[PDB]
Amino acid sequence: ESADLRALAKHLYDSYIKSFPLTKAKARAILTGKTTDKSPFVIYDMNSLMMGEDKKEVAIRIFQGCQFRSVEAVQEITEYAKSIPGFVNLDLNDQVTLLKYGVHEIIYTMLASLMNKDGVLISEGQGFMTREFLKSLRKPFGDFMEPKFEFAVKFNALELDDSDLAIFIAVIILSGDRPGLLNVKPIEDIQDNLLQALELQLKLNHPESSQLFAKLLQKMTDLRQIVTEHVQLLQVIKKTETDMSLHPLLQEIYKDLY
Amino acid sequence: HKLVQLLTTT
Ligand SMILES: CCO[C@@H](Cc1ccc2c(ccn2Cc2nc(-c3ccccc3Cl)oc2C)c1)C(=O)O
Repeated sequence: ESADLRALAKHLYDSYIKSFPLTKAKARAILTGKTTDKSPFVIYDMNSLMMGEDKKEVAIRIFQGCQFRSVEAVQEITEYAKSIPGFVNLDLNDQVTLLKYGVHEIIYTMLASLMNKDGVLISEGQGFMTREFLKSLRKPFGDFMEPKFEFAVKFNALELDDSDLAIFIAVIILSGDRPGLLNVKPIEDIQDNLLQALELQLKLNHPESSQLFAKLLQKMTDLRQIVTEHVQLLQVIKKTETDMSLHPLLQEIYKDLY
Repeated sequence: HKLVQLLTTT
């Protein structure tokens, strides 16, 4: 029923605020300069990166840096998933599976919140790394971020806000089709309810946005391709770029993924 | 394993 769906929506938004210190609302305030605090330092080149590195080749340092933020974000997304009603009651192996396949799809979703067509906010929004600088990195590191920018620009054109994203994220995590799930049904049941809540949310929050719900569901599938490309890039690096490892948590997520 | 720790933490 409607009231329950709105209370679900609100519960998810509150959880999202409690789990993610840097929201899309805050990010956009920063990117548009409608905030009181200092403009972020721009990293647009090598020595610009040097000065910011305050506040081992360049491409590796960036890639190592990404990992620390990635594992921090994994921790945030896990804490959020544990606030989705029904989730902690699932068989624990299924929670692991849900998390393993879902986590980077969520990372890239939320990273779009910190992106515009010119670059990405880093270190809690205090830095801005241009898309051009990241594209400048040597093969194969310069190919990492570009598909995410391409997704983010189109994703951001939907103009979802944090309240929309909280449900969107929950729907993705509760995907009944992840490989190797033990008990698909109780996952689909929870997801069905979250989808109902999302449909109602988009209708009330964006009454005039044509086929928004259908557009959103499509993006969920587009995210898998983004993760696919990232993973194949990591496999290249594993095979051919050997002096620098992957954080143990990330190795665990990626091991036997698909 | 590390995922289990994160998941069951309170
Ligand atoms: C190569 C690691 O890729 C991550 C995914 C990933 C990629 C990029 C990510 C994040 C989180 C923020 N970003 C954007 C980003 N954050 C940084 C960064 C963050 C902190 C310090 C220095 C840097 Cl260079 O660089 C970049 C491009 C996570 C993984 O596979 O787990």
